[PDB]
Amino acid sequence: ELDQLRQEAEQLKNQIRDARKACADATLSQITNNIDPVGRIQMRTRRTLRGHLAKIYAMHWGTDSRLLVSASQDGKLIIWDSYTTNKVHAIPLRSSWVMTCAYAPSGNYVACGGLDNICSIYNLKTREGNVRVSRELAGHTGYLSCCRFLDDNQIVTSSGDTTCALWDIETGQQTTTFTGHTGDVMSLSLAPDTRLFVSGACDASAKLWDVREGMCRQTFTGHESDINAICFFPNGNAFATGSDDATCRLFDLRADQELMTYSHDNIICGITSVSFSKSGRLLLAGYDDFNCNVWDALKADRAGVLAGHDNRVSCLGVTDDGMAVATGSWDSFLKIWN
Amino acid sequence: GCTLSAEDKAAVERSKMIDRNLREDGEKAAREVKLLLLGAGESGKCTIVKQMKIIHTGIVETHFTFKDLHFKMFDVTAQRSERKKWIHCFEGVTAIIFCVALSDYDLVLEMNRMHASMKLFDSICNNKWFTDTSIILFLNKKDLFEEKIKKSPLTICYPEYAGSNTYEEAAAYIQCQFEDLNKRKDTKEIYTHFTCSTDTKNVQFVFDAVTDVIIKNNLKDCGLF
Amino acid sequence: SHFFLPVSVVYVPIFVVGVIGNVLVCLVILQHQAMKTPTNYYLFSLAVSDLLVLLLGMPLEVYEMWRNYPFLFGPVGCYFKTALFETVCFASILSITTVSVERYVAILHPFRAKLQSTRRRALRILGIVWGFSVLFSLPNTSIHGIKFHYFPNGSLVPGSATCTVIKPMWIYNFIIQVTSFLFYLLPMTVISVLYYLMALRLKKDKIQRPCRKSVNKMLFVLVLVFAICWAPFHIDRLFFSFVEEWSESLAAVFNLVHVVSGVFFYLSSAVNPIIYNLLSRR
Amino acid sequence: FRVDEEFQSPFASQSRGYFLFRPRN
Amino acid sequence: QARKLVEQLKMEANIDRIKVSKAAADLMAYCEAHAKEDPLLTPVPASENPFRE
Repeated sequence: ELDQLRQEAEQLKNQIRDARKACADATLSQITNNIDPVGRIQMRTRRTLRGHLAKIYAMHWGTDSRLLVSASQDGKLIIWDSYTTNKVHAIPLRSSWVMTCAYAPSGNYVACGGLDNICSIYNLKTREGNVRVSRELAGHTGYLSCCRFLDDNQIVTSSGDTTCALWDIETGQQTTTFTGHTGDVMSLSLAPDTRLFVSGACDASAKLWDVREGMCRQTFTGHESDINAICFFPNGNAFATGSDDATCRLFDLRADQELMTYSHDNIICGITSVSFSKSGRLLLAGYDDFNCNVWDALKADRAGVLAGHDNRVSCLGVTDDGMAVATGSWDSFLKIWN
Repeated sequence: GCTLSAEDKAAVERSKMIDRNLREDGEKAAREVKLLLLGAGESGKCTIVKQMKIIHTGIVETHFTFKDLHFKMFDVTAQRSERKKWIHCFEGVTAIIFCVALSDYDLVLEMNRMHASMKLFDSICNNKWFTDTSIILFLNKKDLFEEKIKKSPLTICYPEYAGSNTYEEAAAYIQCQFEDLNKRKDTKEIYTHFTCSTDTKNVQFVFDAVTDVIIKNNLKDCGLF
Repeated sequence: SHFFLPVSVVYVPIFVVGVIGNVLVCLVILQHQAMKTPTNYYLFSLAVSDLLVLLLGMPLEVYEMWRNYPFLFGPVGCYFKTALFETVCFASILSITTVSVERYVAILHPFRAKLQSTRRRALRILGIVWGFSVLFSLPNTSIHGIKFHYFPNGSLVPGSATCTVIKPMWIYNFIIQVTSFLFYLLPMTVISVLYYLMALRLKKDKIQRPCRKSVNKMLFVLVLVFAICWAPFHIDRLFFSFVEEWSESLAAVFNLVHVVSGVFFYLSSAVNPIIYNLLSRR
Repeated sequence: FRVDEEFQSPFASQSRGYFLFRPRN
Repeated sequence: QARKLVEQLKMEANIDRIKVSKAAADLMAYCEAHAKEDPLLTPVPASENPFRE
């Protein structure tokens, strides 16, 4: 009786796609020609952060926009001061193989998951001068792809075992687990309201998840390859997915369909990280061509190119106020861009 | 040091001490060698780590020393969904230990376990990240395959194979065909060895292989290779 | 004797090979600049120094063969040219010595050369070696003088001046002897014994064995040609020492020794970049 | 031509007989 | 397994759907409303920018 249910689900999906295409008569690319397109945008390395000995895979920005955390494969998690280029905290990791970072909105908690799927959390504000381990989360069966801090108490994680679950630092167990994605999830993005979030799976599908309800709200399947990175629009109504087939797509939560795509024939390398500015009109993305490119969310044009990285760029983070952008590549170098 | 402040000097001193500690740890981390393990099933990775028995979910690290050199293994075949997503993490490694059983072809685990191991070795050799890093081949089952080859010939697993039915010729053919998997790979060389009862021989072969790989890398660095 | 046609006919292919080798070195250095090792930076510096000495020798050599007196070059011009030539030669030989010693300590202690990512230290080392070469070429260049045209007629010189060593012969001879000995006995012995220890180590270590044998034979031939090419430049200065004997036949054989030393040094500077970057295509 | 420039064997010009090419130094 | 996917495909109809034009208009309105506060769109002087050369 599985075949008839599969056919019914396929018919329902086809009807949903037809209903979405019926209301998709207008395109964003045909309306953006009226508004004045942004001119040429150039950015230079404000400060070159030195002190890493391995590839930098992920980074996060704090609410104060002054401290950033970055992980290297050597096993050292360094917290950098963006203004003075100073290492305020450098902590050793039990597992040198680390693939993600996280910075709590309060600014006292930092978490970094890796291949050992142990989402070790650290308390920065302690009685002693040195930072110590707070908790270890080993419930996941796959490598932690990305971890994000919902608040000081709760933390949501994304692991290589095609399931994602939010954790409690005090408890240490998964209260809610999302297992709707069949493909491997690679990145995680939190909304400013923290009420909902989206993740990008390897099945060319990024779905909406609820932190409170714990169910799959809406699933967006508009890509042709695996989704390597994902970011959320500051407005809260849309979000962008950075896949590995050199294209980016901005999906709308209310429209439940791909509003428009960012496709350029010159670039053929996939996207490792996707970020957004304060307003959201300018979204940034890092490609495998050893440099990250600046894209326009409305006009869909390459506004600028940020070169100067010796190796491939992996992480890309923008501050909350949008003052500067930190770009991290595999050359063990962190660069701050205006 | 044109402008000096209290908190500024404190932060500068803290950053200098942290950088010194990081340089010391990197000097300590670079002295040891990092070698990857690819089991291709639960038959190979367990054999290489159990013979040494000396130390000091997810991947495990077996840190053992030999001849004043620190070795560490990474068992990455425990439970993984997609391999292509985390192979770039091991792009910079000293060597790669690939353990495969000789008599695993008779068991199916997708049409043939030996064919699956061959395709995995091909995907590993053809990876753009493991082009410079060499690969060490280890054969977990030696006497078991020598006893099985008498009753079960090799022609069932390989129809194109032609030759005698002795264990030596079959092992030589398997070694040659495994050395054939690489395509346009000259910077890296494959080391093939057969596991025996005593662990001293395996540890000595591993140490010699890592030493030769380090010597070749140093010669390519200085420009003598 | 004075011969301009054979000197130019033998220096043209040498200069062509030198500039081609420098262009090839620059091309292979530009490719994969991030993956370039500090040894590749040392080799690039050596190639730039070789180009500098080649473009300082060949034009000056053909101009001297055309006219012994400098053309449109005053005393400060000769001073600067001699200083630049001497410091470039010193930087070349000293960078060769540092390349030898770093290869020795790397093949003897691979873990030591692998750790700490010794890249900026190599830049500081090459900078301090260039500084030492400048500080050593400054005194040897400061001791230089133009006597005069020195004809007991007329009122002015007929545009005849030489950029020779007019300072007292004893002081200049002692300086040249000290420089020649400190640049032959010490660094040649260093590069010989270090590469010999490397040869013994690689022979004790030994697809792999043919590579080691090729490395050993190339080491032997490289030290051989290095000795045979840096021997004339110093046998010339030793012939300057303690024996002047101004005559016609001794002057002729001295000029022959000088020109053969010059062509040997030119071919050495032309072959060094192509012989040092033969193992690695990058 | 004794009233010429040099008219003598010792002269900085070529074809003198003494050391014509200066040392490389 | 199959029932979970059945309910997941069935719950997609209850969500209200709006026109893409209204969503695009809201997006560009939010973009132009915070464009002045955006430091990346319009460069700020060095006196106000925390990052300087």
